[PDB]
Amino acid sequence: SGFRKMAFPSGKVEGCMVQVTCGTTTLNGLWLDDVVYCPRHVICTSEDMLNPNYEDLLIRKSNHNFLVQAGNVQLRVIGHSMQNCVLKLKVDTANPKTPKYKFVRIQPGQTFSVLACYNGSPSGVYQCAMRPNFTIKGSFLNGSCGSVGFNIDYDCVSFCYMHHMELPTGVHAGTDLEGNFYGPFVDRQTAQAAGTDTTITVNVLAWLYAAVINGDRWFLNRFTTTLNDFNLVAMKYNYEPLTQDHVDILGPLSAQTGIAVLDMCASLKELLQNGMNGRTILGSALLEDEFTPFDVVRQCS
Amino acid sequence: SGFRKMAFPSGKVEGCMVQVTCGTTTLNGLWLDDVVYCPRHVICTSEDMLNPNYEDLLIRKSNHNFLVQAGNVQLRVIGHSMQNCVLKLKVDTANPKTPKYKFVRIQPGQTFSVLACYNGSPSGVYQCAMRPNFTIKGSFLNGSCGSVGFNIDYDCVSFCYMHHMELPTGVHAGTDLEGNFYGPFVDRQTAQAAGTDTTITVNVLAWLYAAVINGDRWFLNRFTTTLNDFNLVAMKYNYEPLTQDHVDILGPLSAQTGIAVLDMCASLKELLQNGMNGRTILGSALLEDEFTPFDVVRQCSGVTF
Ligand SMILES: O=C(C[C@@]1(C(=O)Nc2cncc3ccccc23)CCOc2ccc(Cl)cc21)N1CCCC[C@@H]1c1cn[nH]c1
Repeated sequence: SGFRKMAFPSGKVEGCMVQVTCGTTTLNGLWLDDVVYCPRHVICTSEDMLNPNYEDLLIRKSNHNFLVQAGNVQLRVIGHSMQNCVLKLKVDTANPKTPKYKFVRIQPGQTFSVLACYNGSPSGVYQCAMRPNFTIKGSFLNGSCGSVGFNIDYDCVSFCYMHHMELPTGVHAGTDLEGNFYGPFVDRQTAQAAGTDTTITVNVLAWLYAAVINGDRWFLNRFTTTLNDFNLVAMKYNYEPLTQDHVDILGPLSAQTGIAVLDMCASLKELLQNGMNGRTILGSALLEDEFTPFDVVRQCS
Repeated sequence: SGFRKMAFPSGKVEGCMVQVTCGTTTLNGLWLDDVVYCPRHVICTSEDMLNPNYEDLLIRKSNHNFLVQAGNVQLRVIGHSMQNCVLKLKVDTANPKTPKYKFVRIQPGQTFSVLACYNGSPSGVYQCAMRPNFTIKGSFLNGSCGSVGFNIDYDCVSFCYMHHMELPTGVHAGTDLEGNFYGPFVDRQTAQAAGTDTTITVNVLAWLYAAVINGDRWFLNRFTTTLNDFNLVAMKYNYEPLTQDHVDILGPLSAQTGIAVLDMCASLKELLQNGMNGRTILGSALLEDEFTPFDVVRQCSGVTF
């Protein structure tokens, strides 16, 4: 019993964190085999940030301009290339702590753990989701750029996010490990704003099923709904449309609890209408949307 | 910007998790140097959990009854001893991944990271607090016993908790690494219930300061209160008494935000008697009490490990 927001053990990722310095800029790098991946804006100054020509800035750099530090050991950079918004620094030593890994691009609603680092030193681990507006509600300070998001499934680390910027509303934007940004963001200090955020409906439903598995049934009702009627109501609360894929994905939890997805949708409609009336669901007074259907199955039966 | 419930990086602890099997019971062990620490109830079966003379049950056991597994390598047990509710299994091999560590006993309100494991395999890390009723609101399933709680200070892992059991209300109970239970709990099959819980007041105040540092000021007011008037209010709402030590501990956050501790207490007093009025603080509709004053400083400054 118990339901917590849980991050993956960060050990496999900690052994990959390095410090990357270029001039006055110091951020984090991910050292996998003989390559260190980091945000390409490590070559920029604060003035360059408005309209940087990264290819023009990178052509003016040589290997010895990039100082890479793995603990108290400086790594020698023997090459450099840019792949989208990520700089790939070829180093002379392969990381002996390199885990089994892969680079995966996630979709909004998906969750992952963040290992927040400063100066190539991991300082904390937390769990979060890719918001439908492609931002993450992270916890990042100056120097955290290059911190990575990941999932671990049977000894394999799936790297899905690299932190690049903080938007004016306090939310964070970044890329997959191939340097492709999530969302309409650019690595420029130009006027960028996160689009209106929405609640990840499939995740709230998964979390309501986790509440039922943990013995919380107070919010259930005798009603059902059509998928269309659910979405007409959901849209008015800034909830993401529930697709037939979401309904299919919730199938196993529906079978485990004996509550049809469209019956669980009717409970959600009612919760949106009524609020919680001073009650909590899994210790929460708000509807939690940062646990996917797969996280629920993982953590509780 | 951003405020998350954050755990310490678990790497130094992951390199210590082992699987301990004795008879039908499988749980987790903490391998530090040549000793594996685990709950003493691993010797327990059907009649062992009911009327348990743990020294009498342990004296029967031979070293080879305890199967210890560190990854795909079986460790040979060369000795065994009990210290309170923890079994100490002397192994032949010293763990080469043993970090700099110490065993510390924490006080209620203090927070720590828990590396939840199943079969000596770490599966998740979460942050939590020792409740004033000595329970933890953790997330554990069968096989999680022996999972440990810890803090990191520089390069030193301070082991503070070892999971032993789940109470009927879904909360968890365990010991420090010397086998001494937190709270009035015993490690056996008996009617045990967590006492009525209270809110960790100093932690809610720290979290209100973290909200101010993150630009949330809607709950602030022009008012102040005396420590006694706040404590009369806090006692009514099942909040732990705020001591002068708590007020002193909140001093740095008070100096950073310009809000006196008793000034922030008046804000908390109003939140208790009037609620949040449909508003949230740091994305929360409830007053959060699982961030200590130190956690707030560490996260709203950027300390690394
Ligand atoms: O601070 C940036 C990147 C930046 C950004 O957003 N950073 C931050 C990230 N996360 C959390 C933060 C919290 C507080 C302040 C800054 C934060 C600045 C704002 O404008 C942009 C715009 C786009 C991009 Cl991709 C990046 C940034 N620096 C970049 C140029 C050199 C100095 C410097 C830096 C030094 N070490 N690492 C980076």
